[PDB]
Amino acid sequence: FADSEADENEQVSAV
Amino acid sequence: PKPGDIFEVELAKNDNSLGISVTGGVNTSVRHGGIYVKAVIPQGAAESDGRIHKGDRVLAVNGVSLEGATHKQAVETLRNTGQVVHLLLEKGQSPT
Repeated sequence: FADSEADENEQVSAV
Repeated sequence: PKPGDIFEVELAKNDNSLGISVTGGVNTSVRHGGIYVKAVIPQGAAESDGRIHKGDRVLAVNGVSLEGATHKQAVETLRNTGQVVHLLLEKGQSPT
């Protein structure tokens, strides 16, 4: 399942 | 001077760091990488002093050129800072 290929991390940021 | 000129900011943490929001910036995006301003959050330095506005573009993070850096890399390197802000920007659209 996890710890391998792709996760969800392509959206929007602020700082 | 050309409109979309490259400049460097030398700032530091005051209220907090920046106060700005970002759009895109993933696997490639703008040019040979690159991250883009979405809009300014009216709570911080970017508003107050007046340094960055809508559609401005970033280049280097403390001297170093981010050739092909992803959104995760760009965001992580923004929050793993501390006090001081050295960066290089390219101006987006024309102010005046």
